[PDB]
Amino acid sequence: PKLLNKFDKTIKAELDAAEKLRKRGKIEEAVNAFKELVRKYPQSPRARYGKAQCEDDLAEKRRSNEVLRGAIETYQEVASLPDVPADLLKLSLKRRSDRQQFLGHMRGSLLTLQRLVQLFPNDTSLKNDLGVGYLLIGDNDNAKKVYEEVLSVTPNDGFAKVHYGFILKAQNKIAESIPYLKEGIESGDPGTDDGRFYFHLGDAMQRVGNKEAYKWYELGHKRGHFASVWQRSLYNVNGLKAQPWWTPKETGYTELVKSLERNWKLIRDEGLAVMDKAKGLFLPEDENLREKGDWSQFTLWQQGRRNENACKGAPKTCTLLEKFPETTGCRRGQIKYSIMHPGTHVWPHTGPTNCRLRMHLGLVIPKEGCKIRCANETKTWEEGKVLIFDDSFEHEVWQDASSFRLIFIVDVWHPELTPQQRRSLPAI
Amino acid sequence: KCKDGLGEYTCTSLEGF
Ligand SMILES: O=C(O)CCC(=O)C(=O)O
Ligand SMILES: [Fe+3]
Repeated sequence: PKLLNKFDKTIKAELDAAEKLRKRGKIEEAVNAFKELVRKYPQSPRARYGKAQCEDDLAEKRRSNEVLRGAIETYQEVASLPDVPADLLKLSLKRRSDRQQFLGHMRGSLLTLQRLVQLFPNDTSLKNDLGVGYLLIGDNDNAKKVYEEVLSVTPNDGFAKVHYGFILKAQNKIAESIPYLKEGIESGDPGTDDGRFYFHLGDAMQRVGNKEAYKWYELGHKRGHFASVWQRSLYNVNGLKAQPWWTPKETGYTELVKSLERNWKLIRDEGLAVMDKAKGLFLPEDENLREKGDWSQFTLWQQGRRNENACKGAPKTCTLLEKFPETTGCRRGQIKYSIMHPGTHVWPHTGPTNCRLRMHLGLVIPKEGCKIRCANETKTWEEGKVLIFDDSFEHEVWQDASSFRLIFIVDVWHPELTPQQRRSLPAI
Repeated sequence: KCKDGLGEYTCTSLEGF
């Protein structure tokens, strides 16, 4: 890294002294030393960058968003000075973008990243990072255009290949996504050894019929991304008991299970009334998990938050459930009705986290044609009975009956989670 | 959001410290 311009070379002694304090952990001392350097040398880019790095370190020490916001501004000040070395320019704005993302100012990060690309149009890596910016805000279209530019200039870029294949796969171009994902992971370029790309490569292969999907699940297990070939959630807490099927007694949630089974007809009747008189409240499944068929969901709780308008449609069910914070407070799960019609097949898939168990309460179950596989075991629902499985394991669903199948889904915290984790885990 | 599956690039939100 070349960081000192002509003027900063003449004051390297004062700059190096200030930086030594930062490397020694005297954070409060180094900020005041760099502050005094900025006052004395208001045009020095190294001194201004030192002040931002110190404000950055201090923000970590105190876990302060306000301090980090000030560092984010000082990083930009560096770019407004005259005669800033290009290496210092990249570093100051790249770090600003990163910290803007860490704060959730995704729109601000994107503006910073766009400036970097305008300043250095030949840096492939900055374009790759701009593509990530677009993906973080969900703009897959602009992300796709970015990575196409990269693959035109550097067509062997592994980072660009996996992210291109991820976008294709997300746009349901399943067959087309596979070579981009396989060639990125195999390139070994930095950023390609990520569970997300193993997850979707094997899922894309499973959908098209290629039997080599297992090998990629195994490789992801060998490289520490998946807890097993079968349990492929990516937002995990280590050590939690891992088994596909659970009994009520094993979960310890026996009061909740008994309440569900004793009052099941009430839950059924409020769901049927919504189907009949408020059908619009059932929304189609929107995660591209279906091969074919009709599957819709009517959600009462999501991420630990009650849906007020939805509970107006099932008020007795919502009253009943409010007694059980183990599900209403589960910020990594949902409470919802789920209806599936004949001719529906749900692709093998896993949920995103191992921090929940998923209960199914049967409400209207045709006597033939409905079944659910989890790991190597297939089971069926019973009206008025609870089934419990860990949906972080691979599972698959078929609906080949002659009428609709309605169940009630109740997610609970994994029982071995401590209360501390239950309140601190980021919602999903 | 990632409800039944894992389809998003990231499933969580960033809110600082
Ligand atoms: O059978 C249903 O209603 C949904 C199946 C499923 O994939 C789940 O409950 O996670
Ligand atoms: Fe599922």
